[PDB]
Amino acid sequence: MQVILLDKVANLGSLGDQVNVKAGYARNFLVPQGKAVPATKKNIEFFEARRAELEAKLAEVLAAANARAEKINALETVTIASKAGDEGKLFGSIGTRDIADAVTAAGVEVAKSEVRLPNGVLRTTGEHEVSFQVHSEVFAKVIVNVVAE
Amino acid sequence: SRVCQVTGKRPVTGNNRSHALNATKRRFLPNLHSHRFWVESEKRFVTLRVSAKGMRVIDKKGIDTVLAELRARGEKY
RNA sequence: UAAGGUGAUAUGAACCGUUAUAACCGGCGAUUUCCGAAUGGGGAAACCCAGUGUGUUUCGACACACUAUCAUUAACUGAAUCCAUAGGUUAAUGAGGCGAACCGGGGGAACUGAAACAUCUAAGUACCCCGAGGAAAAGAAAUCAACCGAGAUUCCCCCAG
RNA sequence: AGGGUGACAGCCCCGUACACAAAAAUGCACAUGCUGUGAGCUCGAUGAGUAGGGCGGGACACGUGGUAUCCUGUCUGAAUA
RNA sequence: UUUUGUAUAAUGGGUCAGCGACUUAUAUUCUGUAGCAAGGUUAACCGAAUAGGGGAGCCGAAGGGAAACCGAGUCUUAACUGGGCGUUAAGUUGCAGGGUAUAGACCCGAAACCCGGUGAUCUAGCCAUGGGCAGGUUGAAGGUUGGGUAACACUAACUGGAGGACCGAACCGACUAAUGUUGAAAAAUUAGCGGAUGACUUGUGGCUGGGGGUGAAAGGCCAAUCAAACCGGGAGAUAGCU
RNA sequence: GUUUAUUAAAAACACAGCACUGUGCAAACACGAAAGUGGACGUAUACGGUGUGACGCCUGCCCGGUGCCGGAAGGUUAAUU
RNA sequence: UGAGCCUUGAUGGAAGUGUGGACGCCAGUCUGCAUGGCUUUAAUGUUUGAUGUUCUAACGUUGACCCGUAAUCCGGGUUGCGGACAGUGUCUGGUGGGUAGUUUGACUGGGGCGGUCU
RNA sequence: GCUUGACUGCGAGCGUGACGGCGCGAGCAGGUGCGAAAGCAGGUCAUAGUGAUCCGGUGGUUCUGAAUGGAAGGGCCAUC
Ligand SMILES: [Mg+2]
Ligand SMILES: [Mg+2]
Ligand SMILES: [Mg+2]
Ligand SMILES: [Mg+2]
Ligand SMILES: [Mg+2]
Ligand SMILES: [Mg+2]
Ligand SMILES: [Mg+2]
Ligand SMILES: [Mg+2]
Ligand SMILES: [Mg+2]
Ligand SMILES: [Mg+2]
Ligand SMILES: [Mg+2]
Ligand SMILES: [Mg+2]
Ligand SMILES: [Mg+2]
Ligand SMILES: [Mg+2]
Ligand SMILES: [Mg+2]
Ligand SMILES: [Mg+2]
Ligand SMILES: [Mg+2]
Ligand SMILES: [Mg+2]
Ligand SMILES: [Mg+2]
Ligand SMILES: [Mg+2]
Ligand SMILES: [Mg+2]
Ligand SMILES: [Mg+2]
Ligand SMILES: [Mg+2]
Ligand SMILES: [Mg+2]
Repeated sequence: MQVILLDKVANLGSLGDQVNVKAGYARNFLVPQGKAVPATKKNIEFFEARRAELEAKLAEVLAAANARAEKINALETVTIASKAGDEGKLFGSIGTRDIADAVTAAGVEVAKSEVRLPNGVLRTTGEHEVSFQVHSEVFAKVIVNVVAE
Repeated sequence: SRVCQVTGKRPVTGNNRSHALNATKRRFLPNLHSHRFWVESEKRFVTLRVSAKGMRVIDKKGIDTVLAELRARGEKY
């Protein structure tokens, strides 16, 4: 008696896993109550794909749209000013709520929630590293150029 | 009627034939116990006078698979 | 088919006939009370009581028809419980019981013999029970053979006391 | 052949071989009509709580015997051309 | 007939007439007889059915050895001796008879064993529902009044009416004797006798079924039957006995 | 009171009383393969089984044997593995 | 708590200074814990065997309700109770005149007793 | 004193039994012992000291062995 788990189950749970059990547990509890399904094959060797449609198909080539990675590299230059002045300083600041919306009229657009940056550059003007990573794995790169009004 | 109902295992006769080989016409009756099977699909708890091992059948050849038959033969169910 | 006939102990009576159904022989139908599976209910068999329709009618009471049970199916209903089943109703179709032997199956003696008696025999016999047919069962190799091959089953004669 | 007729009859009678005979009803063969049935052509698929096994019994001529094989009440339980 | 032995006072027979017991089948061995002969002969089956065909197969012509094997020899043995069993034996198939085997096996006969049914209108318990008990006797408990007591006890008279109580018909039963004993009768008659409001007695119907019932228990009763009913089977049980 | 209907009515059986013992209720037990039922529509002041046999005075010693009751620590030990 | 697997020790970061355990043939030395110039044998992961607890979800219920149903049976549902116990099937040790089939010799100056069977 | 003849295979022919059996046995073959040698020895002076068959157990053997080679088992010989 194998049967595949369907939820909790103490020393043998996986919301979906085949584990050897006693028939005194099935047709008595593990089943009659909705907590398992016999190794009827029709749910294993005929459901393998079904019970594997997030790895063998998704997590491995999942290109649903996670192309927003390096996607940003050849654009209209990610020059994001910040109002400079005062003996060669600046006025405001640049971080996320500016790099993302930058592609406003550009039709496209990036999520300021998807980026990589160790610390936060103080008042300068050098290219920022607001790298726009579409997903943890596949990241990217983004710059900044504090121009002058 | 001490019948397996699911496999039909009926009580057969025999001889206890004690040491020295002595005729002792007896009988061997099935295990049987009658259970409360959960058809689930039909949402019913049909109770059948099933016999040991004969149960391993329902738990192997299928519940509603067996319930299918037995019901085709015209048995209670 | 025919000159004779109305069965017998049975005459008599009273009649039918003699070309062409008078009688009589066969085919087919009609009628076919009451009991009896007996089936509307009940019951000491051949009897007692009822319902729903129908009928006569100067339309009462009483005659007649249908009303068992189970099962398969269809339809309508329909509990605990929303559903849903269970259960109920109806309709149709089938069953029911009787049988001589042979047949398949479920159960299965003892006397007896062994010069006693338990193993063993009697014997899977007697008997009991269910089921089927004019036959039943059996039957197209997970068979045998023995290095050649045979080729489903069933009955007969050998092998062989 | 046989039977009867007042004793034992081939030719007295009934029969007897032989030859025919059916409105209808049906057993059976064929012959076909209606419904139901499904032919053959390629590509397939080839019978799991089963076969075996432990326990107890039973059938095999065969009294478990060194005893195959078959059926199983009880527990198990595989391969898969 | 049975016996050592029977007139036997041992058995059986009243008599008559009719019936009444060594058969039948298959197999095996002989004897006789017929056929053929180192060969004899078919089975089922076919069938212009007692023919004819069929020789499947059976017996015999070879035997010894536990066999392998050998063979007029072979075993035993290490033994090329002796000794055992063989070789100079005609068989075979019908038909009739004698004998055996398996059958009921000459015939009649148990007491019993097993299987399935039928019986509680008799009887034994019980269940339900109805009926019966002439007369006569005894006099318990309880109560009422007097007494009495501190009140209770206690006491007397009356009252009251109990009881597997008493005497005794019906009724139920059955201790004694006589008669009956081919009875009036397959258990009674007659003269006495026991209980008779009780574990009483009785009508009606019902329930217990055989290795089972029922039993105030005797092995008693379960239809004139009981240490296992009756009827029908197994069944022609078996019978070294008569 | 009962009893051998048909040879024994008794000193036999039965009885009320006695003791022992079992039974917690789905009771013990009995009929029945089972369902079910009697026990009992009762519940230990109850029911069953055994023996004794009103009542009065009593009922001694024996637990080695058999049975039964309690212990089971250890020895021997079934199927099974 | 046995037995197992073998997963980890013991033979076969900086000195000192101390804190519990080890069998020793001891005059021991080890072994860890802080502070500080492959066998031979035990623990965690694990498997299985034992006993014992607790649970529910089989299983029981001759508790109480509801419907079938103007039913005491029965079935389904609800709830309580008990609960892997009890119970049953197969196997198995014990017990077992309750029941059943049988046995329980012969000679013998009748039988038995005694004695005797070669 | 020296030894293992209480040997192995057979056996003319006898005795005694209903039979199953049982006893006597000269001599033949192979190999032993004892004696110088003839020769004696196949258990004891002799007659009691005993169990059939079956079912099996142990050793031996190309006897057999169910398609073949094996094996189990079976036979033979010894033996309980
Ligand atoms: Mg009627
Ligand atoms: Mg009727
Ligand atoms: Mg005999
Ligand atoms: Mg071939
Ligand atoms: Mg005399
Ligand atoms: Mg004489
Ligand atoms: Mg005389
Ligand atoms: Mg005469
Ligand atoms: Mg009186
Ligand atoms: Mg009188
Ligand atoms: Mg009186
Ligand atoms: Mg009466
Ligand atoms: Mg007979
Ligand atoms: Mg007779
Ligand atoms: Mg008296
Ligand atoms: Mg008398
Ligand atoms: Mg008397
Ligand atoms: Mg007494
Ligand atoms: Mg006394
Ligand atoms: Mg005393
Ligand atoms: Mg006895
Ligand atoms: Mg007998
Ligand atoms: Mg004698
Ligand atoms: Mg001597």
